[PDB]
Amino acid sequence: RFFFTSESVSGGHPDKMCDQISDAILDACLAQDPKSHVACETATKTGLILVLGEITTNAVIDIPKIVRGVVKSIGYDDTNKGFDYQTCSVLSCVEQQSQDIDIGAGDQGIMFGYATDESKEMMPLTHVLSTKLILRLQECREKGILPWLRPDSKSQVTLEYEEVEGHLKPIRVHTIVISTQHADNVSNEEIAKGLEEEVTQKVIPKELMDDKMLRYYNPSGRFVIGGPMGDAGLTGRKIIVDTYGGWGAHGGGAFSGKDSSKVDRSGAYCARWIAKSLVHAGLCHRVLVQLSYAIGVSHPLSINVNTYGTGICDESILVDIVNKNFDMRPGMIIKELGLTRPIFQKTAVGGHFGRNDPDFKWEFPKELEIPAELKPKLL
Amino acid sequence: RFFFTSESVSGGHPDKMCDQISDAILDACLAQDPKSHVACETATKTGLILVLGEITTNAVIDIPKIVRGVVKSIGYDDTNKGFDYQTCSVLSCVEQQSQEEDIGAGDQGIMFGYATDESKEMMPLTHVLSTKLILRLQECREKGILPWLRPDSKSQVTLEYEEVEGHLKPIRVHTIVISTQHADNVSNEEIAKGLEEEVTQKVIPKELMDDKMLRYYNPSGRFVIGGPMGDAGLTGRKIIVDTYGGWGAHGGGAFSGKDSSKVDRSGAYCARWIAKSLVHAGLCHRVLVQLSYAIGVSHPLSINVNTYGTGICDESILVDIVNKNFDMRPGMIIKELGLTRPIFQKTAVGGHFGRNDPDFKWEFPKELEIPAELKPKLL
Amino acid sequence: RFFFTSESVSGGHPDKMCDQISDAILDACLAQDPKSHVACETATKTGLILVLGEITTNAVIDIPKIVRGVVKSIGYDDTNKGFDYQTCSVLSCVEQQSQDEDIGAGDQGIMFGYATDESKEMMPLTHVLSTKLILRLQECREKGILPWLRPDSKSQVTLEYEEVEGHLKPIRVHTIVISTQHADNVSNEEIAKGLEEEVTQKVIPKELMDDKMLRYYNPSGRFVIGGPMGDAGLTGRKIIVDTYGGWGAHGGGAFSGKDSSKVDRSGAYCARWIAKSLVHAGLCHRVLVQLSYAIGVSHPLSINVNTYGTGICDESILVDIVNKNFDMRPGMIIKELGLTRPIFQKTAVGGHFGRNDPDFKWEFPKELEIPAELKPKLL
Amino acid sequence: RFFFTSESVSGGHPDKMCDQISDAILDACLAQDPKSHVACETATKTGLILVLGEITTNAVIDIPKIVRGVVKSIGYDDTNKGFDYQTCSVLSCVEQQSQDEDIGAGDQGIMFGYATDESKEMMPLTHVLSTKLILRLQECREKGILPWLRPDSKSQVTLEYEEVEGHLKPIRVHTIVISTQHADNVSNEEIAKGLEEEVTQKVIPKELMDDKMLRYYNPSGRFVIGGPMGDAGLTGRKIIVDTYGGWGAHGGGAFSGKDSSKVDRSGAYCARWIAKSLVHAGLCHRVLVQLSYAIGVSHPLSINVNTYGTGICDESILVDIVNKNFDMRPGMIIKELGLTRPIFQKTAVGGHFGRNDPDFKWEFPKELEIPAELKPKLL
Repeated sequence: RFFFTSESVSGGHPDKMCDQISDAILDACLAQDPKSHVACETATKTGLILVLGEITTNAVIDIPKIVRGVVKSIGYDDTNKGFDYQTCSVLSCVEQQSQDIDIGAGDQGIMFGYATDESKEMMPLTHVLSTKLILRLQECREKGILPWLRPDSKSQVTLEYEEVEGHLKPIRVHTIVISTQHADNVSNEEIAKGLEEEVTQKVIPKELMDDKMLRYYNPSGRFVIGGPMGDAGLTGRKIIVDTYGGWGAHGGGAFSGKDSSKVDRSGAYCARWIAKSLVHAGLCHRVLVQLSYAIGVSHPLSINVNTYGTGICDESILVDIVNKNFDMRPGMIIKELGLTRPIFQKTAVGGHFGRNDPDFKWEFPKELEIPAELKPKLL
Repeated sequence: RFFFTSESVSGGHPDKMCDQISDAILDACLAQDPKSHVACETATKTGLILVLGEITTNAVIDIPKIVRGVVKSIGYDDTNKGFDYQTCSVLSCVEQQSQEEDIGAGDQGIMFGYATDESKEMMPLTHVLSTKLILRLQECREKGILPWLRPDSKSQVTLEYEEVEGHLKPIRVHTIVISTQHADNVSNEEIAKGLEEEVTQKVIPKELMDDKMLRYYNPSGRFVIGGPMGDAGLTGRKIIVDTYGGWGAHGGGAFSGKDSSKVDRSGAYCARWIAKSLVHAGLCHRVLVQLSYAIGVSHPLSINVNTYGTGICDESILVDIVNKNFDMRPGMIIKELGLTRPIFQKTAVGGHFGRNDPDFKWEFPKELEIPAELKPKLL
Repeated sequence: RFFFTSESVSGGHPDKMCDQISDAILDACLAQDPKSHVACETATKTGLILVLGEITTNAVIDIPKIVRGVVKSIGYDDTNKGFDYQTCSVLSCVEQQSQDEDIGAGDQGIMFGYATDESKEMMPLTHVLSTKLILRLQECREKGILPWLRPDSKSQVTLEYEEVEGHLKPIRVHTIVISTQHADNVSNEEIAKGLEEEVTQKVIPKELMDDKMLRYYNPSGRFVIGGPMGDAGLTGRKIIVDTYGGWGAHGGGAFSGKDSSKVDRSGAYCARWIAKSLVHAGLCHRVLVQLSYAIGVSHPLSINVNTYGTGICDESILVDIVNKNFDMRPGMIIKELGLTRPIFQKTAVGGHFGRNDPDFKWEFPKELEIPAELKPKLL
Repeated sequence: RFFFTSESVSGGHPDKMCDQISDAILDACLAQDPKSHVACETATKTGLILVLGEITTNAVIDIPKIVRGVVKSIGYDDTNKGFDYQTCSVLSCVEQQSQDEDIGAGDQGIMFGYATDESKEMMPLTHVLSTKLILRLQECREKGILPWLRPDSKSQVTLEYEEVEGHLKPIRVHTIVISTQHADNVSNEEIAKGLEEEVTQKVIPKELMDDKMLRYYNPSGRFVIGGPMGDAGLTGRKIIVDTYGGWGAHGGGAFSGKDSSKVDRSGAYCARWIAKSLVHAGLCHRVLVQLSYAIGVSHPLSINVNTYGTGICDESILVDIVNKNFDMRPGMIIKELGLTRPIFQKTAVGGHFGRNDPDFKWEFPKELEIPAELKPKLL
């Protein structure tokens, strides 16, 4: 029995605003040219958005217009809100190419896949809640359920656990944090009310909820003026909220703004896929698959499956099962997971994993050919 | 028995070049004004360095000159090398200002501490080697031991392991990767020779070395023109090479460019400290400590110590020990670890942890009060 | 008898906004270090101000804060107005240094001095009115005499003339133009009313005024959302409104953002001085002096005084008188005209010439030694 | 009898490099879409080019690639030269838009036309030589006639005059200046030798040449490098070299980067046309025509023809003859002068006037319906 903490941030967060914008460009490209190559990043500050990077593509794209559209969508239409899509400046330092006239990996790296049967989404509950908490603030903001709300927001769900010999059963949410931006025309008392009633309660399960849970509502006091004004923001800086909330591991690879040819993304996705499959097939309760690649080398340089002593068969075997049933060549990962599609913008917020959108072909498990010795496997 | 892989990159790597530059500014500030507040980031691309962020300080600083000095130091003096400190452009978008130990943590977040007695440095061997491999390429480049060498370089050490009931004993280096930039006046064959003879051999222990060890020397073929030219680079994008090579966990917090008031750094450091202490004291073989904080709240919001079943004491008994002996208030963490001191530039390369520089006050363990009930623990 | 046209623009005009900002930096520098060297320029667009250039100085300056202060002063405090000093972005790409009489002209060039006794200010009436017209719109805006007014504005005064054997006597204002920005709460009819009554009438002399005089009040229709938003603006792009409204000549030298060591400014100023003196001493009715310099050469490379046949003395004599009484060495020009002073910001709007501010040491004539053969000349 | 000075600069000059780049974009646009609207500017500093402005067009353009191509063409291969087209950074802040005779002038303004029969090109000899001097340095650089030469260069031709009855007859070149950039592998003595032998002598007529003529060859001493590195450069800053070398007048309107719908260009061109015609028809020896426009008003709001007493009738007639034979509506000017064509890049250097390129439809005069009473005029 122990406690754990995870966090998440809203799409109004400058760091995440970048992630979004970057993947907006990518989508824009794949839309016209699926074979596009996009390795681009966004940086934003006081009154500015600077898009910088490289893109090989045939697609005729209007970058500044895409950018602005994303900022608008996020809700930044007023300078008093801290950002204005209509009046802000957009510097493009992207070097575009025409390219006009299987697949060794494009870069070397390390990538991680994680999965836990503690939740339906095969994700750490601690992370799920944290992010759901945030998606709800969006709903509230957009739908008018809480009109005083503003885009730049942040959350944190630390919760209690227990481990039944490797199986994680969560008990209760020990403490809770949420720091949102807001209009000046709202009472501190009025905020707490709305936050508890219309977000916390409506997202946190009653089973885990208590009279006994701690509450931290804008403990920094007030938060009217925010957004990218004052703070600086960059692509791929929220790498952990993008993934597993620090539960598994990370390879260091920022996902957003990178096309699927980048092993950093593909490998990370395929890794999730494997893991999600491995726990589905009842081979284990908890897994952490690690993949690794060499620049210019098509096949994976190394492979590791770390089940937390939970997995019934054993790791020498698992590592094999994976290899037999999965083609981990970047080129094929793209094909199998349909990563040439324009689905990546929506990936940029509320986490890349745990979401069962149809286009997220890595969240639907595979069916794995198993040696007959382990035909008795699990629930 | 199993395999694992970790990676590292050189200070010539654009992503890391930023990390360095950012921390160069920080140092520059703390030099004159220790009470300085710096939340600043760097971005670079083809011919350009863009410094953006915010910093409250009394220090009179020459940012462009600092920047250039860092680029020069790294070795980028020629456009043919891919970057020129003398000729490149420097855009400053930093907003400069003029401007107790119970201070509330100036942000919310999650932070991780890791330690393993598998090595003298209390670090994952896989990571140690990977980074040592890189530091040696520097030595060679700078000292002229391999003059054809160039700054932009990358490494990857995947190695074989065994676990003796929680204790990690490494067996052999299964495979090795190293992709360096170089002058066009080199023979592909000549590179492999020098790489094996003057780096690999002189860093990798003979005990772990063998004839069946795999070697990947610039498998991307050639690599003459590189650096920030072609690639884009940002601060805090190499968060994993900066820490534990994906062995433990991460909170998502980019270290570089942030002053020590930022919990993302302090908490991460203090966490390492705890861990390093916890296995000094023979309480365990392997630990991962997780800290967590709330914005505006001085005390840590939550705490967790995950020893990998290697801990003699049993789990909750020591979460206590930590609390008793450590003051995890950000304000104190600065004082105790002497984080007001301009030591942060050198932190920006070759990893923040595992290095026993005197100024790294978090690498020298603490001495902890222990209930006498625990007289039997570890060597 | 003939007609002529000249124009002017307000300090809200982006092109002029730059000129101002640039000279704001200069002033800021000379304030601390009179021996400062400043060759810097400003560019502005939609949400952005980019300062680029070079400055050798000991002065410790806060450029972004200076910039913002200038924009504020001009009245751009709202995004709806087209610009916001509070929310806009400021990119500094200027390279600052620490500084390590008969002295070399710092650059080669060609410069012009002009003067006409047609007016008290020794300036073309056509230009005087045009600019006065604009200064009045400022007065009205600032003083609240016309609160609906907005900063970005423009004017144009085309005037009828007659020449009495070289002497220009103006007859009447043939046509008039004025295009101002404004709040959207104002009626088209209400604008024309206020413009005629509170500016035109209060600036244009009744002697020159008529019932037949043409009037062009925002003929582009509406003009609510203007400023640097939409329109690109640069330093030294309004070189003619800065000087003589196209009456004399120009050397091409942008004045603003350049310190007084730059012959482009000094020579131009000294030239005005000479001219103003030459017509004061009753040597002529109308003069256009041209100066010319060589890079690294202290003395003027060439000299020319073109009186429009209005000069009693004959030209060969004049250019002598000039030489005898004036020290046209850049080094001296600075000393004599007190150009080490922070007076240059206010020079950046409403024209560099014709204004009898005490600090404008080039508007107060000299007393010249004249051959006794021609004590009979003009009033 | 008197002296006069004019100047010019090479296409390597940063200020002029911008002018070129800007008009390169324009051409690029008109190429696909003649009805394009382009109001864009370039700014350059160290290893950086910033393109900013607005363009309404259907044309699909690759701005960074065009830019780079222009810089290359100009000769900046080596960061060693002060600029490198291959390695420099390109920031695009241009706001691009799809597109939704007798139209109103787009903007208000003042414009000038000048012509002098002192030379074949109907231009001031002082300016012609100055610029020819520079074109020759190009020839030499490009053709290898002087391989040590480098692109950033500057010239200045001050020459002696006489006017006989309003007719300017030039006598001799009093002094000469030329400051060129160069390779470090060449001597100061060797430089002087070349410029005198292979430029000065091969451009300056021997009739105007002599032994007493002054020579200023890199008086700033050395000039190994240069370019945009260490100088700042902007579009439309060399407005005088672009036109008449300060002989006539200027309206303040920067030509380059503006499409022909901009009266600043059209009016200036049409003005030259008129003047060139007026002196061709033997109506006078020397003319300066001034045009003037109102925003949104199609017809010219004012008109003036200043012949320097060198015209053969009153000046009210001339003003008539102009009106009768020319349609000065911006809309028509475009049609008659074929200003929808991509000819504007080459205009950006060596002056907009005096060059008898076929595409320069404003340099070939018109035939004017003059009265029968004035059938006796001029040679």
